[PDB]
Amino acid sequence: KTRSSRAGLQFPVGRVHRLLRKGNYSERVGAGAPVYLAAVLEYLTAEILELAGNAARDNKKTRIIPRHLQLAIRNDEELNKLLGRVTIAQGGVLPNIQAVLLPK
Amino acid sequence: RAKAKTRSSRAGLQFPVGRVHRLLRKGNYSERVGAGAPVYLAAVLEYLTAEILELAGNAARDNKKTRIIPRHLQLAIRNDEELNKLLGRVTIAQGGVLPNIQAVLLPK
Amino acid sequence: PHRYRPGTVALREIRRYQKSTELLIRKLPFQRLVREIAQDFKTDLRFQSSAVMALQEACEAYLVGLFEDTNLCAIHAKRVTIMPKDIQLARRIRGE
Amino acid sequence: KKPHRYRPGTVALREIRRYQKSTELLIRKLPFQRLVREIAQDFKTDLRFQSSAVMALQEACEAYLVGLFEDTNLCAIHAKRVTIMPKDIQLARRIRGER
Amino acid sequence: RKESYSIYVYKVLKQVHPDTGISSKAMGIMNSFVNDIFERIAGKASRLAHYNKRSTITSREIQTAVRLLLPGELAKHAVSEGTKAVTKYTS
Amino acid sequence: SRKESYSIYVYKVLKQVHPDTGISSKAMGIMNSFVNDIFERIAGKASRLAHYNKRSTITSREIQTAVRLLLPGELAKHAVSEGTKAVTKYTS
Amino acid sequence: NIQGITKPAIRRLARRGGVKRISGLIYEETRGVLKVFLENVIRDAVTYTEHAKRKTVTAMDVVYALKRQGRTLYGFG
Amino acid sequence: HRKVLRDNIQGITKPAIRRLARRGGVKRISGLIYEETRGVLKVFLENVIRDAVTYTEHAKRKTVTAMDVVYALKRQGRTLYGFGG
DNA sequence: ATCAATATCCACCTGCAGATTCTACCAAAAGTGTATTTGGAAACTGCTCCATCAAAAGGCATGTTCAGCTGAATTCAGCTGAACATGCCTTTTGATGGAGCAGTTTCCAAATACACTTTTGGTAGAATCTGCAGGTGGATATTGAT
DNA sequence: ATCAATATCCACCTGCAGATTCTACCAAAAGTGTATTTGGAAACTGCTCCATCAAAAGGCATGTTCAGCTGAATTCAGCTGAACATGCCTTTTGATGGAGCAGTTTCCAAATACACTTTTGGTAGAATCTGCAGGTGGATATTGAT
Ligand SMILES: [Cl-]
Ligand SMILES: [Cl-]
Ligand SMILES: [Cl-]
Ligand SMILES: [Cl-]
Ligand SMILES: [Mn+2]
Ligand SMILES: [Mn+2]
Ligand SMILES: [Mn+2]
Ligand SMILES: [Mn+2]
Ligand SMILES: [Mn+2]
Ligand SMILES: [Mn+2]
Ligand SMILES: [Mn+2]
Ligand SMILES: [Mn+2]
Ligand SMILES: [Mn+2]
Ligand SMILES: [Mn+2]
Repeated sequence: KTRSSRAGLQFPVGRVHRLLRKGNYSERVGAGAPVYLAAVLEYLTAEILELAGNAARDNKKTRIIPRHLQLAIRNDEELNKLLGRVTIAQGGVLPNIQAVLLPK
Repeated sequence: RAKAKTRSSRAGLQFPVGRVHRLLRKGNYSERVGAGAPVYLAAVLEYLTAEILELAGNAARDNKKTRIIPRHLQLAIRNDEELNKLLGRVTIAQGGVLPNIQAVLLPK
Repeated sequence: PHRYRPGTVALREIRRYQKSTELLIRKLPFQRLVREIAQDFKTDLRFQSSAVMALQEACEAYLVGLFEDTNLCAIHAKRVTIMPKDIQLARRIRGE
Repeated sequence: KKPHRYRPGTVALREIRRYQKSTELLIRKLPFQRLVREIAQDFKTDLRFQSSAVMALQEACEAYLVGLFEDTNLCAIHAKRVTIMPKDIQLARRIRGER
Repeated sequence: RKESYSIYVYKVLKQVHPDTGISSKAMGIMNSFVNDIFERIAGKASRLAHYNKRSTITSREIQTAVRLLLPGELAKHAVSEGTKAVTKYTS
Repeated sequence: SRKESYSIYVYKVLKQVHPDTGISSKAMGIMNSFVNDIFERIAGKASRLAHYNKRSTITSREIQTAVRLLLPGELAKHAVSEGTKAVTKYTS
Repeated sequence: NIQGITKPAIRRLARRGGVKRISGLIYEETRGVLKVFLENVIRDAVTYTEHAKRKTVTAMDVVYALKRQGRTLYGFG
Repeated sequence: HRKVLRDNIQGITKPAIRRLARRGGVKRISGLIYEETRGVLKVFLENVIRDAVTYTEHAKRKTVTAMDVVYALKRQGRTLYGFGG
């Protein structure tokens, strides 16, 4: 049985372990580090896909596209902060018109 | 046994090539390190140091001082377009700022 | 004949383009520019097409971001019209 | 026979020249130290500080504020004012990406 | 040849939205996302280990790295997930 | 209790460019900060470079490229010239 | 060739950026800005290209170049 | 053991803030700037100190060091010179 | 088209706190030899890209008209700067305990190393099924005449 | 704020091209069974520095008064920049070769790792050295009311 299934995870613990061992991060890598990291990565992925899935069906699409990811991310203050210097290709921007520019 | 010669004198440098090599080995930057890497790096570090000290020494003497203080380093860095770029997000403790009053604020 | 008042169509265009994600610059001139500039750094360069598209996604996101800030500067000064000085304040505070 | 009195702005400009020429910290040290300890105390009790850690915090904080005030000043001037206001600070921080 | 997080991102997608799919471009964004956060956390954990003269990145460096890099609620939530996973794994 | 620092080397360079000029301890501290900062910038960029190209070795080539990526303009050309010179002299 | 970035293109960029009204001087100003940005990025991209002893700028070269601009681009890995 | 610390943000006084603005080139100051400045400072300080202590705890230390602060400041995109060793 | 009142600039001075030089031990760099990894030259091979040619569509350049935004001019109330008195609390310098970094030493729990099998994820075609190109009608705004 | 008239936005529709999901083969990566080593934590303990308080002197924060000039509000029109029609040309889209890069594989000479032993550059602390902080006084640009 895989380490990922032992950890309750979908993300690959073994691959993460190898990527840490060979990324020139440290001389040694502890048994719990890739489990912990894979879990963090999985958690953030689920957070974004949950929100993007919601936008996708609020636009009546069965497939998540970059727009939906952009909408999900910029409408969430914490995701938007975590990804504040990231450009999502083909994501566009949030609909936002400054109130002073509206008529009347 | 042949008489020791430092890699630093061999490369014509003041900065410590052996030390730079050790620091490269123990920072886990790569699994192997080429013979020329620490030399090249020591030389770049040395050179940038010379540049900042040259300009800072100049400020020091434009202020009638024989000793560089943080202020001289700040004056040196911020009045030089490229150093100012390189060190754009750096705070020099006790550096102060450049004298700069916006023209609109001056009297009529 | 019918004629929309100045500003009405502008607003419509803002809603339209803020809802969409398509690239707003024409591909061929952008590509031409990229190759021209690339000439000054290295001779006989080739480009992957996706590299050109990466450059264009980045350029357009950069410009759109800059215009958002620029607009905030125009509005700060009680205008609705963006001006070069708005762009310049924006880039200065960004540290550009 | 009336006492001598500078016009508003003259002394302000003198103070700008004065503090832009100097490098001393502008916030009083002991009050700043109390602030740092109060805040840190709310994250973990009974912390100690190296003396230089407090001074590092005060250098970073004053550099940060003076930088923010430079940007703030540009915003005020942009709006044809000479007086900085909260909306100037807020625009600066928004364009800086702090907000 | 070339590896990616695609099948794992698709597995997560299926857990949270069983009937929802994802375009190729969106999957490319998700892969970029995972590599980015991996490098932030791994890099911060590495510098932390070095700052403390340790040669081993353990889950404690990962946890501390997460606290340094993630905002607020995301941080608490990620830490809880990581801790759970290590505890389940070690069982 | 033994602490290494770049102080003696910065002072040697100082005497080269301004033979009659000294330096305060606080200023020496700003210089030690500078050297360590740039060290980590260059070394890190070179590491990521080697990794991007699947090479296990950081050579002077990675150092040079990292330097070009990190430094602006004239500063970059000048640094590369100093480094290339030090390497050729060293290997001679 | 910079004039290939037309006035209506720039204007579309402004609209996506939320701008309602645009000074005539914006177009040249924008072109200058765009040029600087492109130069910087392309310069670093080619540095990566040269380092790899390649003649072909790749998407990843561009992605890495964009990090010097403190910009992270998703979608081209 | 020392007197409980309270309300110390008010130690960042009107004349201190005035001095900071002067070094930043400011000639004239709205009355509302002072409270705004305190708020902005408090946020910056909280964030930096928060991260510093995270380094301190990670090291199983009780004493915040200057380097803890230096590393903390990186999260703010700020590099602080002068406090190593 | 001045002066009086002030602030700022500029030598000049000396003592001592802070910087530099001297001293000598020893941590770490260097010399040497052996083991292991790697770079690149040569000879491949598909396959991306560049060049070129072509038609046509839709996006742009241009010219016209005018709505309404910007910047200038003007006015005034009250905010904020300047200055003064008062007295607090910061600064400075030093004491006194002792908390808690660091430096050592021991020794397992946890990590690496290695040989080999098992499982999996990447790839490219097949099979599925979503989106999108246009089209329509209703909801929703906008504009002008009153 | 009406109606009447007009333009545009937005679901909703179908048919089918093509973009995604499914499938199956297979190197490569993960797992596995054993063996072996080692990083760092625990338990010490020495001994820096940190917390806190003390006293005294004066630098500076605070609170007040008062008025200069700033920001805010207002008015108005010149001319900028929006909107729109027209018709041309640049881009887009599609087809076709073929040169030339990437990407590989083999395999040795060359580079680098790493242990051992030896030497010396770098450090810490002591001893010397000296810039410049303040201190004093006079010259000198500057300011604001006449
Ligand atoms: Cl672990
Ligand atoms: Cl090398
Ligand atoms: Cl302008
Ligand atoms: Cl305000
Ligand atoms: Mn508290
Ligand atoms: Mn020894
Ligand atoms: Mn499978
Ligand atoms: Mn349609
Ligand atoms: Mn073995
Ligand atoms: Mn050990
Ligand atoms: Mn005014
Ligand atoms: Mn008119
Ligand atoms: Mn010696
Ligand atoms: Mn003096």
